[PDB]
Parts: sequence; structure tokens; C-alpha cells
Amino acid sequence: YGFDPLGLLDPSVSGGKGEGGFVNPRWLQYSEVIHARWAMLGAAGCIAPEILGKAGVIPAETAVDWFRTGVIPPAGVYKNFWADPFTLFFIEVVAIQFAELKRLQDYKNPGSQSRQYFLGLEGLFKGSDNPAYPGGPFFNFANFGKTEEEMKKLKLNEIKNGRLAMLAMFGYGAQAVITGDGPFDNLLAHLADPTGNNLITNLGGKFG
Amino acid sequence: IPTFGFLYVAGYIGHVGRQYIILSKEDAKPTDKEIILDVPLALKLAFQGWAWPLASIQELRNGSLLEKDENITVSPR
Amino acid sequence: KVKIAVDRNPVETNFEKWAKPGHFSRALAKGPNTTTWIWNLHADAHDFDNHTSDLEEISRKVFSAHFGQLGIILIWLSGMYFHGARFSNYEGWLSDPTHIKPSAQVVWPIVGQEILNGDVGGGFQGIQITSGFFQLWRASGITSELQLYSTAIGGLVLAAACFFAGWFHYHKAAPKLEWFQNVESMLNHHLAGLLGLGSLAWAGHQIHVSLPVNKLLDAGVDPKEIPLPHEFLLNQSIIADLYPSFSKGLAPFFTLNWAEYSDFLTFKGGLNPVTGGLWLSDTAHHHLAIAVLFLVAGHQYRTNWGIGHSIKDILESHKGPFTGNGHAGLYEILTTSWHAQLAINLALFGSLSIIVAHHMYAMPPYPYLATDYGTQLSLFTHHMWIGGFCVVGAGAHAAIFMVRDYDPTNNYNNLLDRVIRHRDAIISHLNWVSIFLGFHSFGLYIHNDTMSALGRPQDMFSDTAIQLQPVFAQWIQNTHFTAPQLTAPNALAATSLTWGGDVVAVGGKVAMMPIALGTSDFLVHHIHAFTIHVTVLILLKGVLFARSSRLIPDKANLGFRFPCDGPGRGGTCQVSAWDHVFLGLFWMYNSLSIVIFHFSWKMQSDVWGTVTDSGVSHITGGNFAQSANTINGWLRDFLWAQSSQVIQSYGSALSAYGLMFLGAHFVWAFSLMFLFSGRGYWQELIESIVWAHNKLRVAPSIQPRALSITQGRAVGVAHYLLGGIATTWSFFLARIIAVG
Amino acid sequence: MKDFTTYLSTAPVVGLGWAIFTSGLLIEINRFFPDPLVFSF
Amino acid sequence: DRPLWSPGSEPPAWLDGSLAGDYGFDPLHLSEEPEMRKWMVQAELVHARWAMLGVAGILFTSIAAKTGAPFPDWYDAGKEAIKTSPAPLGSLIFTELLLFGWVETKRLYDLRNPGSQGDGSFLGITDGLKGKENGYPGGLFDPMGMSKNEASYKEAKVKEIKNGRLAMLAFVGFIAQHHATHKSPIDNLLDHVADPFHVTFATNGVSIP
Amino acid sequence: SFIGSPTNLIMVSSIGACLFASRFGLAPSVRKVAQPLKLSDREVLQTTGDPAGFTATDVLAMGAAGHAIGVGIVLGLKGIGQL
Ligand code: CLA
Ligand code: CLA
Ligand code: CLA
Ligand code: CLA
Ligand code: CLA
Ligand code: SF4
Repeated sequence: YGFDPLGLLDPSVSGGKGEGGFVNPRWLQYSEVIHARWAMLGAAGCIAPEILGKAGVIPAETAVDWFRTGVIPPAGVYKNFWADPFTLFFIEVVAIQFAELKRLQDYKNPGSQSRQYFLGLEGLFKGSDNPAYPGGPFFNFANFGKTEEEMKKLKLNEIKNGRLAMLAMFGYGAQAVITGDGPFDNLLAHLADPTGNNLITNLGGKFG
Repeated sequence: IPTFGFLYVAGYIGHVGRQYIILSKEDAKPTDKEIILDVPLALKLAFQGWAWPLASIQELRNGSLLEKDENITVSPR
Repeated sequence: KVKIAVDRNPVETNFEKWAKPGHFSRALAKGPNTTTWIWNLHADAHDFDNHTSDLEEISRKVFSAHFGQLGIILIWLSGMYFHGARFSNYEGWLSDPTHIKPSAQVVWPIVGQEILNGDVGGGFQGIQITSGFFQLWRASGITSELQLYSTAIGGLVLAAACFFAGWFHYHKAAPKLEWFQNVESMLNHHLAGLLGLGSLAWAGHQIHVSLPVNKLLDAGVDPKEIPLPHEFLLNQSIIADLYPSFSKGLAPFFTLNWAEYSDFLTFKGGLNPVTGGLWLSDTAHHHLAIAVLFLVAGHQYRTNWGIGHSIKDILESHKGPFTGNGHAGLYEILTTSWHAQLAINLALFGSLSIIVAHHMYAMPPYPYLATDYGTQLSLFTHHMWIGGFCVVGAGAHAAIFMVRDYDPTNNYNNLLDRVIRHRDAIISHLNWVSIFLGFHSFGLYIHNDTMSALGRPQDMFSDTAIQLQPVFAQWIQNTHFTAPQLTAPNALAATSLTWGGDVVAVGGKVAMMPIALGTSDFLVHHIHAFTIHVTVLILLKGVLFARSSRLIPDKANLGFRFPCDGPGRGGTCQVSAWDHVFLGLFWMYNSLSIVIFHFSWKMQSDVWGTVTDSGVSHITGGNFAQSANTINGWLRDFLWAQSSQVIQSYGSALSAYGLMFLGAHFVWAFSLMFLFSGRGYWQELIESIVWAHNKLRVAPSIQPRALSITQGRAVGVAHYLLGGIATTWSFFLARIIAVG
Repeated sequence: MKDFTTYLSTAPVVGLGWAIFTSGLLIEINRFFPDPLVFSF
Repeated sequence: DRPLWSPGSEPPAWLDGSLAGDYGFDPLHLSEEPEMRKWMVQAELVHARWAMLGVAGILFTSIAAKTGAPFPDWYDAGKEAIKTSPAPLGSLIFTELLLFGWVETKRLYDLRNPGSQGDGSFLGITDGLKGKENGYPGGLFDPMGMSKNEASYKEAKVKEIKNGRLAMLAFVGFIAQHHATHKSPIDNLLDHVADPFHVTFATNGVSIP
Repeated sequence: SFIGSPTNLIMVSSIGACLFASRFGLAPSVRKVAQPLKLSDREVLQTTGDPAGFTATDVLAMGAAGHAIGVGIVLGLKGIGQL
């Protein structure tokens, strides 16, 4: 969209030989779409239990604020889990270390994860020319984005919704620290009384 | 006894230094061996210096310990 | 215009240049034929100017050098935090700071060192430390050793990150020359970003963490039941009872009702009577104001968005008629010479370290720091010496810039060229005022010595006899004492108790009391002015005559550090700017030694002491007023009246101070061999020793050579400074620990 | 390792390895045995 | 060309796959020189064999203690063993030192000079006590002798080095979770299979503050 | 910061005056580089909408200046006996 006031997509930055530094257009786009997908997953998971808890779709005894699930035990930790939060943290570390290290190894060498045997999943782990956009029999298991016009339309839609989720997770954290309740509670407060429940009033309130 | 105890170690140090000096001076561009030490040969001389007084005595006897002044830099007074 | 220009992978990461120690210089890349090659290897190691002529490689080298120094400093700080966490009595010291001496170094019981583990109290034995780290860890809210452990681990992690940053920013992604030449961006980011952001972060930490912990600490609450700072950070109810302004909860900040924050952002003069240090609310408002003042200052220069200031335009715009061209070529000088920037930064860093020493002996910013006389004296002396060394190095690197990076084509009638043009006038007037200050600062002492020895005390330059009253200093003291009454009506008390009228005391020992200035103080201050004027004369003469002189017109072609130009013209020894700095080290040593002697005697005679019900008794019975007017009085009543505990420290906890004292005497005395002697005698002695080693064939392949004349001067001045500094360190610490 | 072991055979093999070995050796004689004056075995 | 320690990585040049368990894992560039390569191979094999022996002994003692035999913990086993041992402490360790000095100097001089101990100097043994490979001896050390077939020998080499590396990891785990739990490894295994969802390395109190 | 409070009016007027000044000269803006008397009318980046050099950096700079001037005026009037 041409919004580069500081300037970090210049090809003159990190010019020469070797693998170089992080300020380069390829890594910048890679990290942009990775932050976008992670922010969209986070924005889905932060408010998804809240709306279903207000509507009673899922049990409200499990529906808790996203910062009280165990991510911040000072804020709150959910006791009624099948495992302790550190056990789930170790499971997370093993699984996502595997995932992100395979991603990094494919980023350094494209298509290299389809050569070393991994449970017969090498067919899914080939990727494309863009390391950010792997595709294949799993990452794009439904073909969906086949023709280049609608593929580029889906690209623009994905990057726009991810850029929205940037500000969504930013506001989620900011509202969580200034107010201490869930984002949907903040939305209900802004809907019920906009002037009485906004930034101006909440900055002069408790816990913020 | 501690006089000989010190003198044994002092002769040990002097003898292994002398052995390294001779065995380094017979090598091409020998000035780098003093700043770039070699560990296997220095350790081999380090564990061969127990009989330092016998080696020093035999080197004095055969004349290889000392050197002819003819080959020693002498101040021109 | 300002962008991030970075070259990726200019230097391969391998140990190829580690195998050959001489690789930075082509002269040292051949081999060590003589023994002076090793000294040239360790001397030209970081001199990046003669390694290569490219400024970009020099900039990358110094960037990663600063990264390595930052990593080293972080390693040392993390080690100090680890020592406070593991081998310390900090938990005991928190419950009793007025009776338990601080300790953070524990020696091993290997050989006789169990006597060095002195009984510092609290069921703990170890070295009584002097850095004041316990006071700092009481200022910032720190209760248990677990927090010190966490700080140490974080410091180690940041040190590893800094070393990795240096490796990356040199070997992996090295910035270009235009990246370093963005002076406006550097100034903006280090004014608003570094200084301002650090001041704001420390203000926030003091407001949310240090203020409640310190408010509960001096109220008699034990640190065990003091709530952890995260409880203050998360819960507004706990922070609301200690400070009722927190109940409003950031409402007065955005509504410009900052007067409601007058409970924890106070404007109070003096010290906290419970602890003896500055009020933490005053420091919080201080660092907040500093953060605001540096954030506005960091948006001054123009970088990329049109608005701002151009430094070249500012320099070229200030031109006044008696100066010709004014600041015309200084921007090009400071954007192309690392040494000129090094000189300016080192001079200002040294001066600000001097300011730090003065302004923390005057206003102690830490709880239970004023009563701890050892920590205050050690901090003052240490930052005294660091500032003096940095100023001498500033003179040295200014002379190096003058020799190397100066070009006469760029500047013709600028300020610098006119400074070189009238350098003889500057040096002559500085010599005149130096001699005048020496006479009317030291002949007064010699005259007082004589009339004392002539049995005529009524002819003295003393208070009892005719006097030189420091009227200006006393008037400034009276103005600053009456400053809160009229000129600063919102201040609760005076900014310091140097000029005050109240004697604060913690634990029965005087924290800070008013200082009376008399004839002896006038004499010592004018001696200080004389000594600093002579030292700046030496350094400026070295800087000014580095390029050329009436003696040697081609001194520029001889380099910065050369021994001499031969015995011609009567003998041009020590004619280089390096030797001028070499003498400047000694003169700064003399100046700072007299300064710290004045500080120690003045504090121990008129400030430090134990308060009683009937008056106040000092450490020494007011001997500075009647004994600091003569050199013999100075000697007998300062260096002989004290130092009786250093010699009698054997068999006690301070015996290591006596050992350090005598070893420092040795090193100071050993230096004079390298200072009086030359090289030819030592070279001939080395020739005789080479003959001796040649007789029985133990001749080294590397030819033994005597140290160079510049090398010999460097060794002599280094051993002299080390001996003198360690002598004063041992004497001061043993005297202030065995008594204070 | 060749380039690294060429560097490691310079000054620290004689300035650090000998120093640490001889030092810590002497420390352990002075630790396990108390302070002697007469060589009476 | 072969499975590596990291998929898609570049194996070291000195690790071409000719060694047993050559997954190309060497970021510190060790064993680059051929002499240092042989020394590192010998060290890995001897540490491996001692690891499998010690871990097997620890597991056997822990299993026997779990059944009901009066077997001690894998920790402080020697502390109670010396009280009933006919051999006192000191004599035991020095007898072990003498025997191991003989054996290990023999195998070291076989490593430096291949086939040097097969000269019949020790009790007239020629074919025995003579090395077959870098760290792999033969003769008296191969009684059943299923290393004659080259394919079976290579497969057994890979199996040996893999089980040995698993044995290093097993010993490190043994000491780590003994310091964590102060219980036998079989006790920890039975606690993990009894309550997997709660009993783990995180709910042991220590090592996770 | 209450609507109708005198400090609200003061900072609103200060921000409005600082924004309105740089709209038509009267200030060293992005398009107006500053000499001792602030001339020469340059042009960089783009205004994105309304005319006269006035981009995001311009509104940020002038808003920061207006906020600072209003804060100084409010605290000064508080100090000298007024609002
Ligand atoms: C840099 C220094 C600093 C810091 C860090 C804080 C921090 C804090 N202050 Mg303090 N304060 C400071 C300086 C500072 N203050 C100064 C100088 C003053 C003037 C004297 C005050 C005066 C003051 C008062 C009077 C009060 C506070 C309070 C607070 C707390 C409430 C936070 C808030 O109001 O804004 C938070 C609002 C935001 C919009 C911040 C957003 C940040 C979030 C974390 C972003 C997260 C985004 C993330 C990427 C997405 C989620 C990630 C997910 C995956 C985990 C907070 C802990 C209040 C308190 O104690 O309440 C308990 C209170 O009453 N402060
Ligand atoms: C091992 C080498 C070596 C040997 C055999 C000698 C032998 C001698 N030197 Mg020499 N010397 C050496 C190294 C050596 N020196 C070094 C490195 C220096 C520089 C510090 C000197 C400085 C020196 C002076 C200044 C003098 C002598 C003198 C003497 C004689 C008296 C004996 C003595 O103990 O002197 C005392 C020797 C010293 C105090 C030097 C100690 C330095 C250490 C111990 C040497 C380290 C070398 C190292 C261990 C060898 C490497 C080992 C190898 C395995 C890698 C004798 C001819 C004296 C003389 O002329 O008498 C006839 C004399 O005045 N030497
Ligand atoms: C607001 C941004 C910012 C900040 C905070 C700093 C901070 C610093 N810079 Mg500066 N610098 C900046 C922008 C910034 N820089 C820009 C934009 C340029 C280019 C024009 C430079 C060019 C520059 C040079 C050429 C040099 C510095 C140096 C330094 C250090 C001075 C040493 C000191 O005072 O001790 C303070 C020490 C500490 C606070 C210790 C912690 C240090 C942390 C780890 C640094 C974190 C700040 C960093 C900007 C974060 C982003 C980096 C990111 C890629 C990870 C200091 C850490 C010197 C140096 O090499 O030191 C690194 C130096 O010689 N700077
Ligand atoms: C901001 C800090 C700073 C920086 C970045 C530099 C950088 C530089 N200086 Mg400057 N300098 C500084 C501070 C600084 N200096 C100060 C404070 C002084 C006053 C003492 C000097 C005095 C000075 C002189 C006189 C000279 C330099 C030179 C140099 C250059 C090479 C230095 C070198 O290779 O030393 C090599 C490193 C060493 C020799 C190690 C130092 C060891 C010293 C001698 C003893 C330290 C002992 C220690 C305190 C206690 C240990 C006790 C012992 C028992 C273990 C380089 C441009 C030289 C040059 O050619 O400039 C171009 C030069 O002639 N500088
Ligand atoms: C304490 C030892 C000492 C003393 C007294 C001196 C004295 C002097 N040095 Mg020196 N200096 C010394 C050690 C010392 N040096 C050492 C060790 C070094 C090596 C680093 C230097 C390095 C050095 C440099 C680099 C410089 C000096 C300079 C000076 C002069 C300073 C003039 C001044 O203001 O003082 C006033 C004079 C005195 C203190 C001399 C004693 C006068 C007493 C009070 C008697 C008064 C006169 C008397 C009544 C007449 C008697 C008459 C009789 C014959 C009948 C002076 C000649 C500087 C110079 O040339 O002048 C500025 C200069 O640039 N010196
Ligand atoms: S004595 Fe030394 S410094 Fe002086 S002129 Fe002679 S050679 Fe040069």
C-alpha cells in the first residue's frame, strides 16, 4: 500500500553477500505474514470463549478471560486442566520447536524438508518459491487458491485481515491491562455507554 | 634437602627450555616457534626432563653444552 | 535521506587470523625478529588508524569494540549482583544497616586468609566492601537474594546478547560509512531514546517499585513481610494506602492536575532523617523531569522529515567578527575523525564524572550511604580518578586527532586555525597564570611553614593570624541556604546540607552537617586551581604543538607517538604530544591526590563523626582549621595522624590493606627505574645477558631487546600511577574502615 | 579445529595453562597439607 | 544422501558418513583432524560402552529392588556396599586403577599403532588383542563372532552407537531426575505410567520454581 | 480535561492555533524550512488530502508543540494564581 515512512524495504539495505541480516524484504514479508497469521489465531482465541460464554454455547466455568487462562498466573491460572500449565508448556516447546525449526530449515534451503524422511510427510513439506506461501497437499489441502487472480485476491485479503488482527491483539492487550476484563466486556461497555466507557474515562479509573 | 629440592626443579626448567631452544633453532624461520609454541614436543621434553642433571653433565662432557667463543657475539670494547 | 546502510558478510568468521597474532599491521605481519614485536603487537592492537585507511572498516571495528566493552561491563555487573546474591550479608544488612558493615566478597580459607574474613556482623564473615552496592540495592527496591540472582542472570544474558551483537554487527551485517555519518539521527536517538527513555523507565520503576519498598523500609517494617513490588504494580489498593494519589489512578496526569501527585513526586530539600539519603519521591520527580527534558531535546535535529535543525547550518551560522570564520569546518571534522569525537566525549565524560563525585559526596542519593563513610569516600575518590584519567585521555586523543586527522585544506580561517595561529600567546599566558597560581598558592604554604618554624604564629596566613577568608564561597553558601526562602519558595529545605544549618544523624553517626570554609579551605582550593591550570597547560601545549613547533617544524611527519628527534637543538627528548600526555598523567595524579586528601581530611575533621548529647564530636578533633595551613601540619596531622591503623592492621581483618599498601609502595618505587633511566644502558646489559645465554647455547631465536623509549616511559608512568593509586586506596580504605 | 588449535598453542598455552596448572597444584598442596617449615617427610 | 541431525542442513566435510551413526552433527568442528577424529571415535565408543554397562546395571538393581530383593538405590550403592564388601575402600580403587591402567594403556597403544598388541608380547596372543577397526577390536573380544559378515557388522555398529548415545542420555536423565525426585528410576517410571497427566518433570517441586 | 473546563479550553485553543498557524506559513513546518525569519517554502513527501504541506509528520510535530505549549500555559497559570 506504500505505507513505509521510516523505510525498511529498500533493496540497498543489507546489500552484498551471505545470508545477511533481518532487515530485508524477504524476511520482512515472511515475518509480516507470520505475525499476521499468529495475530489472527490469537484474536480468534482471545474472544472466542467470551462470546460463547455469554451465549452459553460452551460451559461458562471454562469461559474465562484470555489473560487468566494460565498465560499470566499473576492475572489468573485455570486449575481445571488435564495437565499443569508447565507440562503443557513443555509439550508446546517440543511441538512448536519442531514446527518452527522445520520452517527455518526450509527458509534457509527451499524444498529441503521434502528430502529428509519425516513420517512419510515429505510430500506435504515441499513448499513453493515463496517460503511464506508453502502450499501443497496439506498447507493448501483444499486447492481453493488455484488461479493467480483469485490467489492474489486471497493474498490481499489475508494480509489485510492480518493487519487488522495486529491492531486487534494490540487492543486486546491494552484493554486487558487498562481494565482487567475481557475484550467483549469492553465492547459491551462501549456499546451501553460510549462516553462513560471509553479511553478517556478508563485511563482515570482503577487498574489504569 | 629443600635446597636440592628447588635445584632439581630449577635445572628441570632450564634443561627443558634449552632442549626446546635447540630443537626449535634447527627449524625453518625459527623465530615463530617462540610466539607459536608447539605442545606435543614441549610436553615430550617436559616429561623427559626428570634426568636433567645426567643430561647436563653428559652435554658438558661432550662439549655440546657450551659453544666456541669464535661463534659468540663479542663486544668490540 | 537517513537510512540503514549495511553491508552483509564483509569478514568471514574463522580462526585464520587467530593463528597469526600479528595480522592487523603489515609491519607486524612478517614475524617477531626482535622482542619489541610483542610490545608493538599489544600496543598497536586497537590502533585502527594505521591498520587501514578506510573509515568504514574503522567505524565497524570501533562499533564492535564498544559492543565488546558493553558485554564486559554487563558481565562485571552481573558478577557483582551474583556476589550480592550468594556471598553477602545483604539480608542481614537490610534489617540493620547502622550496625552491620556491608560485605560482598568472601575469601577462601586456603592460606591465612581466614583473618581477612572479618566480623562484619549479622552472623557473617567476609571482606567489608566499599562500593556502596548495598545502599544502591536498598534504593532500588530489593529485598531477597533471589531478586539479585535474577538480576545477575539477566545481566549475563544481556552480556551474551551484546557480544553476539558485536559479532553480528561486524562479521555478519556491518553498517556502511553513511550509517555512522548520520550524526543527527544518532543524536536524536541517544537523546530522546537512550537517556530520555532510561530516565523515564527509572522514574517509573522508582514510582511503582522503589517508593513503596523504601516507604515501608524506613517505617520499621521488616523486609520479610514487605510486599513484593509486583503486588504494588498490579494492585492499586496496596499502593493507594501508602500514596493516596494512586487512588485517582492516572486521572490527574491527563487532566493537568499534577499538584495532586505531591505525595510521591515531592519537591523536598535535604535528606531523609531516617536513612540519611535523598527522598525517593524527589528522585522520582527528578528522573521524570529529566526524561521529559531529554525527550523534548531529542526532537531537535533534522533527520528525514524536513523539520528539525541542521548541525552544519547551526555551526556555519554562528560567525562573530573577532573569530573570522566561525565553526565553518567543524562539522566535517567531527563527521570524519573518530579521534576528535573521542576527545570531546572523553573530556565531557571525565568532567561529568567529576560532577558525579562532587554531587554524591554533597547530596547522598542512597539510603544509609552518608553514615557509611567508607562507601562515600571510596565513591568520591574512584569517580575523581576516573574523571581525571578520562580528561587526560581526552587531551591525548585530541593530540592524536591533531597529528593524524587534521587537514589544513578544509580549514583556513576557522576557529581551529586561529587557535593554532595564536598558540604561543595561549601557552605563554597559561604559563604565566600557572606560575602566579603556584607562587600565590604554595609560597603561602611555605611561608606559613616558615613562620611556624620561626615561632611566629601571628604572621601566618591562618584564621587566628591575618586571613584570606573565602568570601565568595561563603556568600554562595549563604545564598543557597536562603534560596528556598525567596528564589525557590516551593522547596521544603536547602538542596544540600553543605550550606545548611541542621545536622542530620542516623545511628548516632553524622550523616551530613554544614561545612565551614576558612583560610585553609581557600589555600587548598587555590592549590587545586593551580594544579589543574598546570595540567591543562601541559595537555594543551601537547595538543597545540603536536602538528608543528618553532623547534621542530616537521613534527607532523614524525607521527603522534615518537620518542624524540635526536639530541639535536640541545636535545629534543619528550617533544612528542604523547610525552606531553605522559607528563600530564603525573600532574593529574598530583592534582587528584591533593584533592582527595583535602576531601578525606575535611570530612573527617568537620563533617564525619559521632553525634553526642553534649555537642557533636568529629572523627578528628577539628584539626583541619588549625593544621591545614602548613605543609608540615598537613603531613603530621593527615598522613601521620592517620595511617596508624594501616601499619597496625596486621593480625586483623584489614591486614590485606597493609599488604596492598606496601606492595603499592613497591610498585610506585619500581617505576622510577623506567623513568630516570634510558634505553642504551639497558640494551647493553641485555647484550651482556645475551652473551651469557650464548655461551651455553640457550640463546632465544627472538632477539632480546630493551624496551623502547616511548615503551619505557609508558611502563614507568603506568607503574607509577598504579603504585600511587593503590597506596592512596589502601591508606584511605584502612583508615576509614578501622575508624569510621 | 586446526585453525583454533593453532591459536590455542600461542600465548595462553604458556601464559594460562602453565599458570593455572602450577597455581592450582600449589593451592592444593597448601590446602590438603598444612603450612610446613621443616622437611621432615 | 543420508539422514542428518537437522533436515536440510549441510553435513561437515570431515563427516562423510563412513563412521557409525554419522548424522553430521558437529557445530563445534571437533574431530576435524584425522588423528583427533580417531581419538574422538575411540572416546565416543568407550564412553558409550561404559554408559550402556552402567545404565544396564542401574536398571537391573532398580528392578530387583522393585521386586523385593534387598538392592540399594542407584545412588549411594557403594556407600552401603563397602560395609559388606570384603575388599576395603582404597585397595579396591587402586586394584581397579592398576588393572585399568594395564588394559587402557594396551588399547591406547593399539589405537596409536594398529595391531601393535597382536605381536604375541602378552601371553603369546597374535590374532587376538589385535584391532580390527578404529575403536573396534577383535579376536578374544569377539567370541561368538557375528562381526565377520560386513553388512551385519555395519548394522551392529550402527545399533551399538545408537543404543550407546541413548545410554548417555539415559545416564544424564538418571542423575537429573534422581536429583529432582530422590527416587529410583523404576520408581519414576512407575509414577509416570500411573499418573501421566499430573506426575511429570514440572510437578516435582524442584527444578521448576 | 473535562469538557468546558478552562484547561481543556486552553489546550484546545493552543493545539488549534499551532495547527492553524502552520497551515498558512506562520510556522517552520515541513514545507517551510526556517531561517532566522523562516522562508523559502520547500516541498517533500505528500499532504494526503487537504492542500499545503501538512502530512502525518506535520500534524504530529504541531500537535506535540501545541500540547507542550498548552501544558506550560496551564501549569504556569496554576502557579501564578489563576486556573
Ligand atoms: C515507563 C514507565 C512506566 C510504566 C511501565 C508504568 C506502568 C504502569 N503504571 Mg505508571 N506511572 C509512570 C510511569 C510508568 N508506569 C509515571 C512516570 C507516572 C507519573 C507519576 C505514573 C503514574 C501512575 C499512576 C498514578 C498509576 C499508574 C499505574 C500503572 C499501571 C497501569 C498501566 C496503565 O495505566 O497503562 C496501561 C495501558 C495501556 C494502553 C498499555 C498497553 C500495554 C499492553 C501490555 C500492550 C500489550 C499488547 C500485546 C503485544 C498483545 C498481547 C500479547 C499477548 C500474546 C500476551 C502500569 C503497571 C496505575 C496502577 O498502579 O494500576 C495498577 C495507577 O494508578 N502509573
Ligand atoms: C629456560 C630458558 C632459560 C635458560 C636456560 C636461562 C639461563 C640463564 N639465564 Mg636467562 N632468562 C630467560 C630464560 C632462560 N635463561 C628468560 C625467558 C628471561 C627473560 C625474563 C631471562 C633473563 C635473564 C637475565 C636478566 C639474566 C639471566 C641469566 C641467566 C643465567 C643464570 C641462571 C638463571 O637462573 O638465571 C635467572 C633466570 C631468570 C630470572 C629468568 C627466569 C624466566 C623463566 C624461568 C624462563 C622461562 C622459560 C621457559 C620455561 C622455557 C620454555 C620451556 C619449553 C618446554 C617450552 C643462565 C645462563 C643471568 C645471567 O646472565 O647469568 C649468567 C641474568 O642476569 N637470564
Ligand atoms: C533509541 C535508539 C537507540 C538507543 C537506545 C541506543 C543506545 C546505545 N547506542 Mg546507539 N545508535 C542509534 C540508536 C540508539 N542507540 C542510531 C539510530 C544510530 C545510528 C545513527 C546509533 C549509532 C550508535 C553508535 C555508532 C554507537 C552507539 C552506541 C550505543 C550505546 C552507548 C553506550 C551507553 O550509553 O551505554 C548504555 C548501555 C546500555 C543501556 C546497555 C544495554 C544495551 C542494549 C542491549 C542496547 C539496546 C538498544 C538498541 C537500540 C535496541 C534495538 C536493537 C535491536 C536491533 C535488538 C547505547 C547502548 C555505541 C555502541 O556501540 O554501543 C552499543 C556506539 O559506539 N550508537
Ligand atoms: C573512551 C575510551 C578510550 C578509547 C576508545 C581509546 C582508544 C584509543 N586510544 Mg586512548 N586513552 C584513554 C581512553 C580511550 N582510548 C584514556 C582514558 C587515556 C589516558 C590513560 C588514554 C591514553 C592514550 C594514549 C597515551 C594513547 C592512546 C591510544 C589509543 C588507541 C589504541 C589504544 C590501544 O591499542 O591500547 C592497547 C591496550 C593496552 C596497552 C592495554 C592497557 C593496559 C595498561 C597499559 C595497563 C592497565 C593496568 C590496569 C589498569 C590494572 C592492571 C594491574 C596489573 C597488575 C594486572 C585508540 C585509538 C594510543 C594511540 O596510538 O592512539 C592512536 C596512544 O598512544 N590513548
Ligand atoms: C613537588 C614537586 C615539584 C615541584 C615543586 C615542581 C616545580 C615546578 N615544576 Mg614540575 N614536575 C615535577 C615535580 C615538581 N615540580 C615532576 C616529578 C614532574 C614530572 C611529571 C613535573 C613536570 C612538570 C611539567 C610538565 C611542568 C612543570 C612545571 C613546574 C613549575 C611550576 C611553577 C609553579 O606554578 O610553581 C611555583 C613554583 C614553585 C612551587 C617552586 C618553589 C617555590 C617556593 C615556594 C619558594 C618561592 C621562591 C623563593 C622564596 C625564592 C628563594 C630565593 C633563594 C634562591 C635565595 C616549577 C618550576 C611547569 C612549568 O614550567 O611552569 C608552569 C610545567 O609545565 N613540572
Ligand atoms: S636521551 Fe633519548 S629521548 Fe632524549 S634526545 Fe637522546 S635518544 Fe632522544
